[PDB]
Amino acid sequence: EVILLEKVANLGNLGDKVNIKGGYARNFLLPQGKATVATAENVAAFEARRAELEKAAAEKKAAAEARAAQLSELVVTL
Amino acid sequence: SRVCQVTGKGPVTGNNISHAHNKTRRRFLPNLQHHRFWVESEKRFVRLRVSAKGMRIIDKRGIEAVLADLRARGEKF
RNA sequence: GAGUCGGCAAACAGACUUUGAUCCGGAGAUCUCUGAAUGGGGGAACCCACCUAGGAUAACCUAGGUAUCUUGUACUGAAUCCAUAGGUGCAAGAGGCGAACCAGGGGAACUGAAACAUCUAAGUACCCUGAGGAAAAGAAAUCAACCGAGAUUCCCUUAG
RNA sequence: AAUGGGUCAGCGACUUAUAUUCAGUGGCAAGCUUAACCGUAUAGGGUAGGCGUAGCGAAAGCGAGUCUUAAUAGGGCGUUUAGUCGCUGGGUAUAGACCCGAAACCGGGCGAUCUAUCCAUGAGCAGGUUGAAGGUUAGGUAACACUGACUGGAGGACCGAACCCACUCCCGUUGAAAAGGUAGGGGAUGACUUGUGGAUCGGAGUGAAAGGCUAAUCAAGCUCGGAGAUAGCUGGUUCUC
RNA sequence: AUUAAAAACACAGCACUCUGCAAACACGAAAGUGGACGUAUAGGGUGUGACGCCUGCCCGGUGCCGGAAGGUUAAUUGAUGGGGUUAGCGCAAGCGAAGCUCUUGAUCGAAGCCCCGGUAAACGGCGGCCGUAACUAUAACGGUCCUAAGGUAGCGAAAUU
RNA sequence: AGCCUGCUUGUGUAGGAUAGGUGGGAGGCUUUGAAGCGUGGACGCCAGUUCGCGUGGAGCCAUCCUUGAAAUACCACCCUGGCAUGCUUGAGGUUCUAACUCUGGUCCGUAAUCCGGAUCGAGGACAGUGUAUGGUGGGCAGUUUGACUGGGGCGGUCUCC
RNA sequence: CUUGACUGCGAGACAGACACGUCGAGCAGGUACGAAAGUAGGUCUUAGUGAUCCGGUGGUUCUGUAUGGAAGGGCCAUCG
Repeated sequence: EVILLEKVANLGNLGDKVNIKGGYARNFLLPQGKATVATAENVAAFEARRAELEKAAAEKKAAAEARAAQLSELVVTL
Repeated sequence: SRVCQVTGKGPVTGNNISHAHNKTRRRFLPNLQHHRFWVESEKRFVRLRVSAKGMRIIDKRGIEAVLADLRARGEKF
């Protein structure tokens, strides 16, 4: 009953509409910018924004390339 | 008090019929929890003492429309 | 239109009235202090103030303001960037009292049953909250038997 | 020698409403009578209804007739021929129901100016005794011990007034006093006594605990309501033949 | 308070038990407060009541503490069966699919209880049956039985005879 | 617990070997079913079957050939000992954070040990509350607890012959 | 024999506050028996018992909340 928008999770899709538990929509999926309820108020507004998502969602692993190269140097002094 | 901020459900009174049909006067409380509802068009959680089928009305009508007529009645949030 | 200065309270003083008093209606003015009491307190009828305008000779005075909450509006702006909370000012309104009537919320028990517990008493008494001069109800998702009747409330019967 | 009454004068107990039954007395009569309401209003209208004219059966039903049983065969109930609405009495039902009278139960209040604890802040305890711990010193010991002396001033210590109590006697008992007095008695630096302000309250407080105390009231305060509770009990119920 | 000042109550000391802190507990329909601005040498509750010598036996009953994990067991679940209505096929009688509905109630259900152990400064218990010995009434005995077990030190005609 | 595709294992009397089963199917000849023996790999209701036959482009298991209560290849559908696991409903465990909770720190409202809001930390789908339900429950409550009777209590009695 | 320990009743009495209770033929359903007059509606007699209300069961012709049915109710029989 939700529209998923991210894929780096355990079961996060982007174009499948799944039926999940009621508390899993309320407290996690909706308030994190990660879904919206299956309403027909902007369901045709999703279809005019299908090519704005293909920019930032692809750099999401590309900006995690060189940022990860300073995460494993282990240069924190205790 | 123990009234739902969405449905307006307060406590109701009734009886406690035993096996020998003795009436004891009791009270039916509503299933109130506190809960923080996320509002996108304010970027802010609103914490709302609501009965558990008052949350079913949030899930059905949207929090942005239930908060429209909580302030029509003039309540806290 | 001839008397009057209220009564218990009759007298007496000093007076007022045909240039019209007293008296009787309508309208206005005054209206101290308390009391919702409302500037702050408080042991009701007391105490202490502040702000603005004007007047006053080491003292004050005059006329207004100064409660809270609700709604509305303007300005202001925390954590926090945005703007929400909050703050401040303006308007407008509310509070209190009253014998019953009214719509609701909460609700006994003695008693009757020839004991008593289901039941009764009785949704009575009582408490509480609103509203009005009435209130509530009300324009059929109502009844009727294949005939029909058409909102509600009220009285009389069906009927103990 | 059981109850009640000192006496007088006033007051003081079978009512009223609505249903109903019976009697008397009336109107109409196979019919009778209206209720709300209408009314230029005790009239008149209004016959919705109520009762009567037919019963029997649980009932469908049938009707001067059912039931029963496979049985029109056998008994119970009814049946030719007066009722209705007033009015006045006698009863009954429901209401406080002839009057008076409980202990008690419940609901809203009022109250800790008395008392019971507690909280804050104040102050009261004449006078006399006793002589704890610590000190100082001498003497004694390996320093530790340990004995004198001097000092010190402890204590729910002692004796005793105020004060607070209340053990005993007597008086008082219609008292001076709804709990005292007089003579003696207990504590009297403490777990003390007390002023002032405050806190807690009725299946509820508070209680060094007695069911004690919570305004002379306490095995559940006071007050006002339910309420004229209830009373198979008590007492009383008024002119004459 | 107002017929009981005592042997009653309190007490220091003692023991038992609860309580890991948002504590047990208590007052509160609740927030909250007290406990306590404390923290197991503490706090609550129960019983005994300075001190000295001591505090025996009994875990059956009832309570509390722990225990396997079996049997019985609640709402909830709704297997299966039995009905009520009626489309329809059959000439009709009939059954009757599907529904809808009314009952039925297999499985799934925890604590508790049944069960097992411990616990007496837990509430409690510490025999009667006869002849014995004797006498008003007895565990010294042989005892017969019975029970969870039949009173130890002390004391005793007693605040108890 | 259900479900799933290729669905491969059938080792009794006897049969060279095999019966969970029904139909077209009487020859399998598309390297014949490469083969007598047999190397290696699984399993055995024990010497039964499947795959690179050790070599490779070859007649073996013989479709009634014999037996067995239904026969061996061709090719379509299913259940079993069940296989891996996707799709999933039930009871565990420890874990995750985002509900909830905090009578923790820090900020801000604020001149506040209340309260919110922000954030950090902790617990964590537990706790806790609503509702339904079993258990306990003199903590509290409304009550009941008969009559006769040479007074009452104890005993006896109460209906019938 | 193998049922009169009958079915419908029942004139009239006895007892009796009431509720209860007791005694009792002929026609049929129809009967055992006797070959028949006839006897038989339990036992020589008087104790061996329990109201109503709720349920349970089997009938039923009765009712069956618009109608057809059912549910529920009534009646009759019998159980707790």
